[PDB]
Amino acid sequence: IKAKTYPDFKEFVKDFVANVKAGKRYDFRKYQEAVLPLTYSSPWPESDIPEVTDFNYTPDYTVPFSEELLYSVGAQMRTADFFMDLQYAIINGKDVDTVYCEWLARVKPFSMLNAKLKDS
Amino acid sequence: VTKKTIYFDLDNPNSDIDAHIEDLRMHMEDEAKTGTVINGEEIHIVVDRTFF
Amino acid sequence: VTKKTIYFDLDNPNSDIDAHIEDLRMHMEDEAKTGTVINGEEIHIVVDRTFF
Repeated sequence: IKAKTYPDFKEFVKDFVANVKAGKRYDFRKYQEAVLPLTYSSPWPESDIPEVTDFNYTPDYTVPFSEELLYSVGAQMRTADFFMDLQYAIINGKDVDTVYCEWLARVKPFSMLNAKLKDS
Repeated sequence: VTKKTIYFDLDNPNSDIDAHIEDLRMHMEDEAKTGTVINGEEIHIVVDRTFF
Repeated sequence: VTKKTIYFDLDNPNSDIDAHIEDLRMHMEDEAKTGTVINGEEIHIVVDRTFF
């Protein structure tokens, strides 16, 4: 994912899930501040997000909260953790319909991001 | 003595610059071998336009 | 002499404006050829509506 290729977050996450569906996996929880631009209306990503080949992520909680929600409405988690938990859902067979980012205000360490999930 | 060259790797977004600066200070401290206390932060770093 | 034109490329989000402003500064600092020290910060930039 090359830097500043997508003019907003909505079009960024549209091809982030598509890349994950294609077998591409990402991990940036250690250098999170270097890849997320501030404000969701800024071009995404701030810097190029490299691919990884050793993606082995097993979270300590049930990532699919309901059958149609990644987190309970109002749950706050680290922004880098949102992408990992989202990637966990696509791997296990859940499809992403809409990523909830309309009224969100923060991208850095903690953000209230959510996704509406679907089968297949 | 072998010349010390520090590759900052500023192109990628996950290069720990703190580690490279610490390498510079540690090399200026250990390799002096003057028998006195060395302040590795007392250096001149002259760079060109591209590196800056 | 040859006229200098600086393309800011404001449409491209990846273009770094700091480099272009630095080029504008260094052109006035280098091409002055006045023989004295030159401060390039005083450049009186006048800009059209769309550029602004």
